[PDB]
Amino acid sequence: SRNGRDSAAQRLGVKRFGGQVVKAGEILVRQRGTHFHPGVNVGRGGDDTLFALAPGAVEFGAKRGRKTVNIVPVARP
Amino acid sequence: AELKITQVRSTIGARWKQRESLRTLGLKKIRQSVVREDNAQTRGLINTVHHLVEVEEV
RNA sequence: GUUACGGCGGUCCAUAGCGGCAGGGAAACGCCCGGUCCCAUCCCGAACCCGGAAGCUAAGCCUGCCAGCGCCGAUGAUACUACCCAUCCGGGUGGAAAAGUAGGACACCGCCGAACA
RNA sequence: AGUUUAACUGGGGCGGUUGCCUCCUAAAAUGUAACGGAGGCGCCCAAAGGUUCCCUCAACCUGGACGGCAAUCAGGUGUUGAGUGUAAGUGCACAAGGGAGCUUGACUGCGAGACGGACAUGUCGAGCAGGGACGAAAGUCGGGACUAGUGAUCCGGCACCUCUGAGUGGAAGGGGUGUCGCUCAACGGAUAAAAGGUACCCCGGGGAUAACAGGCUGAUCUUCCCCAAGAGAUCGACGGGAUGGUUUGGCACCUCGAUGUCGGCUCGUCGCAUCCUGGGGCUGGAGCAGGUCCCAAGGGUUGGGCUGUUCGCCCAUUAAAGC
RNA sequence: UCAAACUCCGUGAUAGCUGGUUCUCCCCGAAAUGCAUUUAGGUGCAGCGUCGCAUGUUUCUUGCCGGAGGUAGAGCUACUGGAUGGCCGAUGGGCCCCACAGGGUUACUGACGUCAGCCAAACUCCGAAUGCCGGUAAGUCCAAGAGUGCGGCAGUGAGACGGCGGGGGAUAAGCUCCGUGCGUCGAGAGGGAAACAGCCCAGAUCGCCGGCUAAGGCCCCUAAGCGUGUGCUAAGUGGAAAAGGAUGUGCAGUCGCGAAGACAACUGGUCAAGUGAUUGUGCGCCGAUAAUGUAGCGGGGCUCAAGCACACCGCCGAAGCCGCGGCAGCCAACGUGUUGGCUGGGUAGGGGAGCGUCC
RNA sequence: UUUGAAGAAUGAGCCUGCGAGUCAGGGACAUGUCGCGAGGUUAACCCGGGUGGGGUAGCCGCAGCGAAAGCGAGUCUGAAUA
Repeated sequence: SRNGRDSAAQRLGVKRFGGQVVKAGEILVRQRGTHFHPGVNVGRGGDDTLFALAPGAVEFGAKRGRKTVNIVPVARP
Repeated sequence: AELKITQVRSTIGARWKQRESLRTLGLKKIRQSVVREDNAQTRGLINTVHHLVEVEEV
């Protein structure tokens, strides 16, 4: 039979969920398209990877119909 | 309110959550009893293991 | 503070949209006049830009009213399901849809600025 | 003469496959097998890269010389159904889709923090410095919407270095930095270099593992039955529901520190789905004789030609020459 | 003795292979998975054990809170595909005219659509439950003998069956391959299922001629009920099976006809109360059917139930729990070894402490 | 030996003897214990009828970074205190 070929699993998906505190540079989601769009303090990578630009807590929101990921600057002690 | 919970069935063949709920309640053998206050956490615990224990209202 | 006013923003971005009917030009917003200057057309001053204000609210715009199209949308019940009983059939505790219906809806909020006090 | 001649395989052989990417299987985090189901890759682009600015399709309707469903032109409707170099998927109309101007960031030294992971690999990354591109500026630029377009180590080649230089000065050679050379495609790559036969075979293991027999199931076989389209009591198509392990099958639980493989002879035993004999029923039974269907397992059920045969065909019989 | 004799030597050749490996007790206690592999019955690393050290509840359970899904379900003029009740309707060909230009008629072929109804692992405008990530409050806490890191020593890397969700095969297998804070066996004795690794109850430290129970049972075998009350079954159903067939019977619901005389019997007469078809149901019947011997209740036997359904009351029943006594490991308290609380099945394997033999 | 064997998978007629993790090396790692301790220790060899005494050659600690030249509580990369 022709079949029998497949590629490796790419382990995509969301890495940090709502409420998790993160450091700057931490990867938030691993996605192919822009399923989630960058929000505040969130950048987009070459492979459309979302990461944190500032420390804080992950917050999932919708902006003009697009699901977005933002970082909330948790209060200093 | 005060609840008396007695273990009536064996842990053998039970799932991990049920054994751990029985331990969290604080009983180890058949026919052992504990007295625990009637709160939501206690209700969740007895709801996990209702098929292994008998509950009586003190 | 007020006006059928002009902008700049919002909201898990239509409950806001589209359509229909009826209105207006105070300052503004426009349409409008022209290509002399900056600038422009893969050709075209159509657009972009510049210089003006003779004309006009017919349009844009915004005001009021329409559920018409779209849109939003319960409760209940059911499907499904975690756990547990049950020799199958099925049952108990908990969670609980989509669809449909009742209904909502012809947007709401913030900051400036015009004209008026 | 010394050796090599891969693995997977529902036992083997032919065949196909071996690395990377996309979807389903996959049970709403990730991951998840099959010789399971679908496809693609071993590139390409000097612009299809960077930046700044601008634009919005496809489809339909109407009208236009050739011109037509369909070329180019105009008006309207048109929120994504077009297109994105290339599979598929996730995206993208705010455009990542279409156009133009300048340009080379398809940089150098780095890199907080992470993802993924047996390890080796792999992946993202703000920000800092140098020197630039585009832009009024803010700013963006460490190739391309993203995910494939690839090969470790060893060994050797080339360029540069303020490294080393076997007594000394050199040089040779070595070293560092950048980089080149592998369908090592069996793609974690046993050698730089390798095909076959054995029924002349030998050894050690394995029922992981098969061959004959069983244990299970039933594609197939057979014994029936269900409705009745019909032909005309008897046959019953088209469909449907059951037994059996008497057929070939499927599985490999059983044995490879041995379970003889077909027929025949000798000797059995059992079932009844009855060939004869026994008892009935209806006859499309006049009688004879049959058809056909029930009950019935006591006994009986031939000898030869051909073939190793079972099977089969034939020759004579017989109450009958059963399965 | 011959597809390369024999003897000695290299030599104690080499075998990822087969077999074997010898005293005791105490504590803990697996795996049959992932990746790579001239690899698949081997091995390396990881996963899971044990010992030591360090760290402390960071592990786990339950409640609440913050999150992302695209499964089940559902839906579809919300897309893409297959479709339909497939309707007209394209498109082509024949037929009729005969021109062959032009044409029309279908048993013609008959596009897409769509009033409406469908379907989908590779469809999704929707969309759970569980599970997963984080936060938080408690629980357990003289214990889980929990997590994490480092080091010493490992074994394992052929799993099996049962329950749920799927693929391959003919949804056939006591077939095969995956998922499952699923279970058990492996490595688990005891009780039950007649016997019965994988099913049900329950985890064995030792002793007792004590008690209470679980699953399963209580006519006799065989411990405990030929138990009580209300009903059903005639088939030994119970104590195996389908399509289908069938005036069995209990209950309930309907309707038709009927004292103007109902049904049967003998449209009109005699006669004399029910007489007809169903509807769902609880048990029953044929279907039912192979070859050693009853053989499809474990046996005897059972309907005078010892069968079934529903209520009720007892008892039997294990190494489970309790009672009394002995021992051991860990920890705690106070002490200068007592007491107390938990724990003590176990293969591979890890650690600790000992018996016996000889010099 | 196995997923699993009371056996229809393996081996054993019986008894008594015999029969399988040992040794070497200043080897390597870990962990006990003893001596000395910023030091510890000798090898060959020599002298003692011994198991005792001597023997400093070496070895391991005592500074690291860098390919190396080299610098040094720093060092390498780098134009850079970047």
